[PDB]
This record gives sequence, C-alpha cells and structure tokens, in this order.
Amino acid sequence: CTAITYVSKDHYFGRNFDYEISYNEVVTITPRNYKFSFREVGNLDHHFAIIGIAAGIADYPLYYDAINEKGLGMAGLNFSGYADYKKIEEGKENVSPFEFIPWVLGQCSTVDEAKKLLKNLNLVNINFSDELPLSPLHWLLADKEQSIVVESTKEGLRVFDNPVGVLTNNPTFDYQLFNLNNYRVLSTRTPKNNFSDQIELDIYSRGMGGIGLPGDLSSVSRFVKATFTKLNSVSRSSEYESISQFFHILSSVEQQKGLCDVGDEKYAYTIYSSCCNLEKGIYYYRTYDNSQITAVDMNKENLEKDSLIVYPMVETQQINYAN
Amino acid sequence: CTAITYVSKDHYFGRNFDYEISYNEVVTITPRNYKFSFREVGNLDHHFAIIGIAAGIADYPLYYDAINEKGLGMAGLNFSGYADYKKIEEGKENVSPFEFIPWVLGQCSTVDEAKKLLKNLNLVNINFSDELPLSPLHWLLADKEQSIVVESTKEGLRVFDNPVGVLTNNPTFDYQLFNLNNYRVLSTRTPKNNFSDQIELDIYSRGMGGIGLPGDLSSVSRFVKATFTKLNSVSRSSEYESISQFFHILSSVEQQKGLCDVGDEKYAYTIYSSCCNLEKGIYYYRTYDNSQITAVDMNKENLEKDSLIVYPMVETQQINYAN
Amino acid sequence: CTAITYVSKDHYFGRNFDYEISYNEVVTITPRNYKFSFREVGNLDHHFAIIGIAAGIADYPLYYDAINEKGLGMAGLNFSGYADYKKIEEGKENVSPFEFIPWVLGQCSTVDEAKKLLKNLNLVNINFSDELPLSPLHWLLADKEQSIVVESTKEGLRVFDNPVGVLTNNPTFDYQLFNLNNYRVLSTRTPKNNFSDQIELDIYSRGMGGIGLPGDLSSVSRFVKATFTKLNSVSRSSEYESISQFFHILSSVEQQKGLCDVGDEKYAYTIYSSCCNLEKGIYYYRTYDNSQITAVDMNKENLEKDSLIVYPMVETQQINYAN
Amino acid sequence: CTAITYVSKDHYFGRNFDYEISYNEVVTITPRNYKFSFREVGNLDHHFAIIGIAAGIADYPLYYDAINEKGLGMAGLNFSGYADYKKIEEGKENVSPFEFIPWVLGQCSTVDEAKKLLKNLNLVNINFSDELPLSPLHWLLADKEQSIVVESTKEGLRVFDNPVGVLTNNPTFDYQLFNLNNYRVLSTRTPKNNFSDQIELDIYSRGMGGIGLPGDLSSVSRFVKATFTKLNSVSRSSEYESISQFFHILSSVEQQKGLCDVGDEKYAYTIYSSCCNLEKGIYYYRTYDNSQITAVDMNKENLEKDSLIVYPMVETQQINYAN
Repeated sequence: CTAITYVSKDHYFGRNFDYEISYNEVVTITPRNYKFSFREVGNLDHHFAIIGIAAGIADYPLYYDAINEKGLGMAGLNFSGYADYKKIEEGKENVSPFEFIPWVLGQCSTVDEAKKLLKNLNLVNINFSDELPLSPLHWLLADKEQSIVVESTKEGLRVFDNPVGVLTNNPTFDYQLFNLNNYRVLSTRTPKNNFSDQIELDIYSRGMGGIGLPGDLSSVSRFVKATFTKLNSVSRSSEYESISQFFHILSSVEQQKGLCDVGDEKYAYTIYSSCCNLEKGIYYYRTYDNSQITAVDMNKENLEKDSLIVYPMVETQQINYAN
Repeated sequence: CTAITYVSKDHYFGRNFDYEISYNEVVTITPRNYKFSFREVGNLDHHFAIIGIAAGIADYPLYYDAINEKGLGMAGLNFSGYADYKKIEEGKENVSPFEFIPWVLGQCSTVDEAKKLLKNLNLVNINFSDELPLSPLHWLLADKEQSIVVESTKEGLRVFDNPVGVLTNNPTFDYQLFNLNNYRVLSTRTPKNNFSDQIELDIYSRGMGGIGLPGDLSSVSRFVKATFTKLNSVSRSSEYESISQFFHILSSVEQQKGLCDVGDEKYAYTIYSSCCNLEKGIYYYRTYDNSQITAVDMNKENLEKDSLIVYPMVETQQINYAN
Repeated sequence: CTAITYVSKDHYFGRNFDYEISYNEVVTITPRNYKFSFREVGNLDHHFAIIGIAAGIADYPLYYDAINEKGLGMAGLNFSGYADYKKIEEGKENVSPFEFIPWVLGQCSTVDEAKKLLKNLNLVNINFSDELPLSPLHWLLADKEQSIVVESTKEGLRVFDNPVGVLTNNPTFDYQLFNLNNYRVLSTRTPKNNFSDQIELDIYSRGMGGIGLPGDLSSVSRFVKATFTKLNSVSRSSEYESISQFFHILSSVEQQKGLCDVGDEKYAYTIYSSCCNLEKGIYYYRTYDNSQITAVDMNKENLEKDSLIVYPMVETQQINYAN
Repeated sequence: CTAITYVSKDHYFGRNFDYEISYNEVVTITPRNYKFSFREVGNLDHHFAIIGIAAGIADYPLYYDAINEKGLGMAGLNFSGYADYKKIEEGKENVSPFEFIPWVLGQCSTVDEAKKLLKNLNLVNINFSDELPLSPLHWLLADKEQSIVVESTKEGLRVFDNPVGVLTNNPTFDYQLFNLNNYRVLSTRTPKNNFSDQIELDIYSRGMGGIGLPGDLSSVSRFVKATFTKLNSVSRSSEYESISQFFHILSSVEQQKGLCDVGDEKYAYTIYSSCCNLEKGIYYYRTYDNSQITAVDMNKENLEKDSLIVYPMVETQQINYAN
C-alpha cells in the first residue's frame, strides 16, 4: 500500500490498496447519526459524516481508508511485524485499531485537532470479532495544512509530522525519512558531468536526472519513488486534470499482477486506487480491471440518516467504444 | 517512448507516446484504396488497411504507430543523435522515414514478410515538407510470431530480432539487450539470504525480489523495467483482463508531468498510451488526462474507401458519477 | 573510518583511520604502571598494558584504537552530529570520551567485563585540554567471543551486540544493521537467471553475484561493503595469510586521496590501516604511503614501566629493490 | 583483471591480474639480443629490451603484461567468449596472441608506431604448444601520450583510442565507454539537495557525491570504479607518492579471496598488482600475500645479453618488525 497527499487547487488524499486477495470491498458513507459504539471509550451518537472504502463483511464500517465532511482523511496500511497493540490502560483513551478511523474522523476537523485527541490514545488489542482478528497497520492522517503518521510499536506510540505526505509499509517512519537522505542528488533536470572534466559524457537520454531512483515494488523503494513523484508533480488547472495527476502519482508505485509473488505463485496487486477531494467530499476510485475513474459524492447522500449507505464497487472494464 | 508486444490469448501491440507538447494526435484509419504515393519507390493504389495514431494533417497519414488488418504492428520511437538517414542509393528501395510505416504495413502481413522487404531498404533523408522535417527515429515491428527492431545509424541499417518485445529510445538495440544481462538476479519471489549464512536478515517487505530494478524515466531504465514488467506479467485470456494488464505494463514506465524537465521547465509526459489487439484490429488508448480506455475498431469502418477516416482523441476525464 | 573484527585461528581487531589531517600519529605502548588519573572517577595506578595508535601531542595516550594484553580491543570512530556527551551525573561513573579507551582497556579482560563496566557509564563533555576539544565518536569493542558497539546520542547511552563485527560512522547502529536487510540477495556465486525463463541472459563476467554492492566512500556504503567482504572472506589459519586477508578487507573500503572532498579541495583519506592480533599483543599497521606492514609487539617491552613507550610510524614507502 | 595508466610527472602502466589459479608467475627481463622467432612473420634477432611478469611454465617469455625500455606498455586481460582468433590470411601480418606482446614491444617505441604496426595485423589461432592452448584476451597499450585497446572479436579487429586509461574484461570497449555516460552525476564533492526544495535532507556522511558507484567485482563495475578512482586521483609528483596513489587505484578494484566463486568454491583473487614507471623502466609489484612493494629495474641488467633474466616472486608477507 501507498498513501499520498497532493495539492493542486483543492487538496487530495488517497492510496493504493495492494493485496493478493479481495474480500468484498465497498464504498461506504457513514452518516452523522449512525451511532459509533466503542468498546472502551465514549460513544459518538452524532458525528461528522464519513466516506471511505471498507470491508463489506459487517454491519459496522470497517474502513481501509476514508475522509470526513470536514476535509480530514485517514488511511491504514500494512505494518506487519512492526505493529504492536496494547492492553487496556487506565487513564488512557483505549481505542481498537478497528475503531480507530471512526474515532478520529468522527470528531476531528483538522490534523491539529487529531494531534490533541491522539495525546492520550492507547491502541488496544481488541478484535472486531473472532472471525475478523486485528490487522497490523500504521496510519497516515492528512488535511489541507499537513499530514502525520501514527505508529504503535513495541517501543510505544509515536505521532510523526510527515513532511512529504507519503506512507508505505515497513519499517518505522523515522527510517523511511532518514533513507530519503541517500537520494539528495536525484533531479528532474539533466545533471552536469561531475564524474570527470577529463572526458565528455554524452546526454544520450532525457530524464537522466532521476537515475538511482528505485523501481521495485518493495515498501522502501515505493516510498522513495512515490515521494519523488509527488513532490515534483505539477499542479493542474481543473478538478479533472488534478485527479489525473494524482492517479499518475499512484500508478508510479502500483503493483502489477505477476510481479509480486508472496507465496505459492500468489500475486499481490493494486486492487484499487483511491483519490479523495477533501474540499468536495468526493471519493474517486479505479480498480485493477476498471481503468475508468468512478466518483462517489458523500454530499449527494442524506448525511442526517442513521444507517450506512453501501455501494458495490464498479469492477469490470468500462470501455468507450467511439466508432 | 516505450513500445511493447504482449500475448495473453491474442497478441497486443502498443506504445507510450512521451513528449513535452501535444499537437493534433488523432486516430486515423487508412482504408485499402487510399493511394500511397512514394517519392522514390513504386506506388500502392491498393494495400492493407491500417489504423493508428497520426499527426492530424490533411494530405497524408503521418503515423506515430499503427497496425494493419493482417495483424502487423509498427511504431516509430525517438532516437535523437543515433538516427541517420541516407542519400538516395541506386538499386535499393529508397523510402523516407515518414513513408516507412505505410510502406511496410501497406504490403506486409507478417514480420517475416517485413524482414524480406527490409533487405532492400535504404531510409532516405527526404522530409514530408519544408515546414515538417524528419524526426530521428527507430522502429519496433511485431506480429503474433515475433518482433524485430529497425535502426538506421551512421554505420548503416540493422534489423534485429527482438527476443523481449520491448523498445525505448537511445542507445542501439544491441546495447539495450546486453544491459539486461546485469538484471539476471531480479525475481518476482523473495530472495534467499545469500549475503551470509552467519547472520539473519529479515524479510521486512513484500516484493524484495525486484530490488535493483531502476525506476527512473531515462531510456535504458525504462527498457529494463518494461521488460521485467512485461515478461513477468500474468492475465486471463479474456479481452478486458488482457488489455487491463497491457495498460498496467505501459503505466509502469510512463512519464508524469514535472518529473522530466527537458529544458527550462518544459516537461515530457506520456501524452497517450495505446494498446492494439492484432487479431481483432482494435486500437485502444488512454490519454494523460483521460484514464478511461477508448476503443476504435478498424473493422467498423468501410475499409474499401479511399479517404482517410479521422477521429479526435477523447482527451478529458470520462468519469462515472455513480451516486 | 571502518573497524572490523576477524577470526582465522587467532582473533584480529583493527580499523581504517580516514581523515583529512594527521595529528602526529604514533604507536604507543601504555605499560601497566603508567598511572591513569581520571578527572571524575578513581585513578588506576596499576592496570593492563595497552598498545595502540594515538595522537602524539601529549604525554598522555590519546588513542584512536588499541588492544590490551588480555586480548580486548577498542576503537573510536567519527560519529559527527550523532554523538552527544553529557553533564556530570550523580551515581554514575563519569568518564570523558578522551579517557574512555584507557578506562575500559585498563581494567577489562573481556567484552562481558566491559559490558558490566558500561552499565554505570556516563560519557562526560570534558576536553583533554582547552587546546584539544573532544571529537564526536562512537566505539567498537571486541574480544575473541563477540563485539559490541557503544553510542552516546541525545536519546542516551546504548550498548549493542554486533553480529557482523563491523562499524563505520553515521547513523546509529540500528539503522546500519537494518539496512543490511536490503542486500540479502548478494552472493559470492553467479546467480540463476531469475529475471525471466523466457530469455537467455549471458554470464559475461565473473563476480556477478555481488552486483548491487555499493562502492562509494560513504559511511553506510562502506559498512555494507566491509560487512559483505568480511563475512565472505576465506583464508588459511597462518599469521601472515590471516593478516593478509584482514588488510584486504580494510583495503575494500579505504578512501583514496582526491575521491572524498570534505571542503575546498580538502581530501579525507585512509591515513593508516591497523590489524591487531588479540592473542599475541601485536599491532600491525600500513599507512597511505607505506604499503609494507609494520609490526609492533607489546610483549617485547618491559610492561612494568611507568612511562609511555612511543614508536614513530613508518610513513614513507619501504620498497624491496630486487636488483 | 584491471589495467590502468596514470600520470604524475612520470607516466605509469600497470594491472591487477585476477584469476583463481597461479601459473608460477615470475618477473622476466627479455634483453635486446634474446632472439624472437615468429611462426608467420619476420624474426626479431635484435629488438628493444622488455620487462614484465610472465607465466613461468616455459623457457619462452609468456608475458601477461610488460613494458619496454622505450616507455611503451602492453597488457593482456581476460576477454572470454568475446575474443576470436583467425585463420592465417594472405597479405596480413599473421601473429599468434602468445607472440603479440613480443611482436609489438620488440619493435615499437610509441603507441603511434603500434597503431601503424597494427594496421595489417591478423591475430591467428595458433597455440604456443599442444600443451598450452591460447587464452581469450584483449589488450591495453600505453605510452606517455595516450593508450589504446585492441580487440579481435568474431566481427573483426578494432583499435580504439582509450580516453580513460582503463580496461577490464568483457564486454567490448565501446560498451564499457558508453556505460560511463550513466555515471555523469557522481562527484568527489557532496551534492546539493536536488531531490526537492520542499524538504530538508541531511548530509549525515562524507563522500555522498559518490553514491551510485558500483562496488562489486564484475567486469563493468570495476571498469566504472577504476575509472572514477583514476580520473579523480590527486597526483603527488615524487616517485613514491605517485606509485603509492597508483597502487591505491588498483586496490580500489582488487578481488578478495572468498568473494568471487567461479564454480565449486574456487575463488578468483588479485594474484598480483603491478605499477611500471615507463620513463625509468621499473617494474614495481605487490602480491595477494605480500603487501610490500617490490621493484625490478630493467636498466640495471646488461640489456645487450641474449638470455632471459628471471626474478622469482616474493610470496610471504615481508613484515617490518619495528621493536
């Protein structure tokens, strides 16, 4: 998985969901008066509306990622072997990983607001159900001002500022930023010949600025490539051009089927790619086998309802036969 | 640019068109009785029908790439500094680069037929017009059996068998092939710890078998990653699944605006990406700002006509507003 | 700087000293009755004998690295921007970094003995003199059983077990070990063609198993190359063949004059390379401009002396003229 | 193998010889009246004196490399699968590769005379004996002005100007030179942060300008590292500092025992490193097991004699015991 933010005119949030098997992913709009019950903290009976993609195997919205009506987005990504969830701790706000996105997005308008709520957080090892045990995750949260990473590990809980607005998988976010130092030389422009002024070296290609940028599908490589591609993307003139650019950023680190064998010829691939406009509350998406962008507008729903609004995902190729 | 062939059940041919300014790219079908006049060789009043994308110019189909009704595909890719076109040479079939796609596709049903035709070729330095001078190019040709590469350089004209079915830009195809030798260790599977049996190294990420795959936008790196992506790709035989995978291959090496500055913030990008089904004579494309796949099927035209049939490209996002 | 341990039959400890200026380096034997007066802990009037290279600018052994008569080694290596030395701390053994090698090598026979001593350590910010401010360092220690790394950073004092017997410069040892994870595929053997079984790739060179191994003079690169070369070294068990292999390992990551510009054409270079036989108390060294190995044997001295025994370093080429 | 030239007042020529077995290497001086009989060309009864290292497996001087008394150097380096020797061709000068160093060095004082002598060369597939079959080789020749590469391949005989003064093993020299274009950005100085101006990247280590330089033992990687290390080396004009720098260039790309397994745990290693002063006729060398530089001065012999003068190689460490 790779989550990013991107600023064009509006502000965007979204991610590649990379895995070897799809359950029943659905787009779910959680309206304001859908009651959020939490196992160990106060229930939010009235809360901010939420749109995200979720696992369609429960009556509760099990969001992989989501934005709320106030322009704050949040995404969980695999953090296998690194995630550690705790026992209940008296004095702390005890929240399960499965409840975590509803907990933040339900009551925070901004990243700064989330940073305060996170001050007494303790992420507790409580499964949604016996059938559906907790996944190991870390989180990126973002609004139009900034983003942060939330990592609960053996050492404890850390909340980092994200100066690049990108997150992938392992390892800890401090290592991911540090590894960027190794790439200071990369550029969008043709480099000078610094190798030696004794020989003429020929600029035989465009794009030599970037040689060194890694192209594999590992978590660190994808973080570096995604970061370089996002930081150096142009902004665009319209909504349609902007989400174009955004999906180009996500394509840069997507996982094509056949390339990432995780087991007995079992293939991890980008099952969906999401792009969310934080100002407009629109959840755009593509899937592996539908390249057309689909838009689900949370503001077209009645956000005062008390029941989830659940749309299946458009999964088959949607082709424009033009002649 | 990057051009590839791919086989699922059918055989597919297509390219990324990578340049810093879009002109008037249009899908153009050349029917069988559109007379081809050649400046220095014998005319073809009747020939195979062709579909491809061209520069949108009334008087002649100036193709960047195309396929014919017999399942032969051909594309010109940039080859700046390496391309060399020749004086008229007596006893040769003297053919300009701008005429080269119509010359081969017009009378060749297979790559083998192209091989025999190319024995007598001399590519000559004649512009289409004073306003429209030749580009430096080389060519990938392909059918359901094989692909070849054609390079006219200062040393002369070579025809290479292309065992990987991929072409990008500079240098010569022999170097490009050789360089793959350096990537023998890349894998779709997790590598063993060969580094030392005295220490334990942790598999902290998925996709570590690809580490060392270049991810930059230069010509050689794009060649390596397209090749690795194409050769290790998997897909169902169904059409939608197959073109989906093909477009993911092209996505793996596309150029995002902002990342390749070719001189004072003029950015090279993947203006369009094509995929052609050689068996069904269908030209599918995406554009930088339209992610939906568009199909133009040469068989729905009247291929006995003698005028160009030109379609504007669908260039803005065609989005499914699903709610 | 790079420091390594190595086992053949005997156990060896040594380092490359990589810097832009020489501080009158000398081989110094500190005999047993040379009184150590520490600024904040108790004096050691009788201690283990020590042999190392030191800065010959005081009648005090200002060691860069050394071993003692009981086969324990210690080396200080640049750690600039990461090292943090502390205020005097109550209930701790407050040792200055300039006293640190004497403190440990004077009273410990083994790494395990050093580990106990290190539990109570606080490295204090006390300069040898107003004319010689403290250097930012971190330390490798080693005996015939194991090696450890000591880092005093802003977060505090950490002692690591060192599973590879190598250390370089920045960053912290945890990153350095984690980064090895990236090189799991490197091999001493020709790799299989894993890229694709659809194509034949030629083994055009010996040594292809190592492709990916970094060759630059940076701290992480040098850590990776010294680790791979050390762990994959072979040699027979004789003294000369063992130390030969050891200097070959150090040679792999030495810094050639001209290649590392630290400033205004100021060149950091490997001023010396050391190899110490822990069992025999022999300090072997080469220098940039003397490729011959020189040996100083601690045990040929009167170790009951009370004054430093100082040998000049042979720093001009000692050539065998065969005719 | 790696062969280099280097200039620092005097002009130096030299090589690493890398193989997994020894053929009793000796320094051999061939005096002016030692008769060279050639199978297919005219004998040299009188010729220039030569010094070099040879396989001590026959009474004929089977030089791996050598220099003559006139300042011209020539070395044979492994070129396995690339070298191709021919049948005798009427109207050529037909020379076996075993004859080639005596043929050239016997009678040329400069690289230009070598160029003229080479114009009609045909390297013929004729063994020294039934017992010693030819080795597949290419050559570096150098004098104080320039160096050249000679490659007889399946496609023919080519002579290249060598603008870097470096040669290794496979592939052809034109690819080796072309590949340097890929490393145009490497620098001896710390690069700026081109990655992005939006974030701060720290210079946590010295030598970061070199990051990307390959450090493995393969033919292309050593060519690239030897080239960067030679071209950026800072020259001291005195003899000992000059040969000292030279031997550090060759150490940069030496092959350590255990790291290059050529099959069945048989290990390729730098058996010797040579540095020849062309002006003075001195053959300086080190071996894998002797770090001290040994020097053989051709001009101290009676070069008017007619028999070979052999200096067996020193193959124990020559340790300077200082106490």
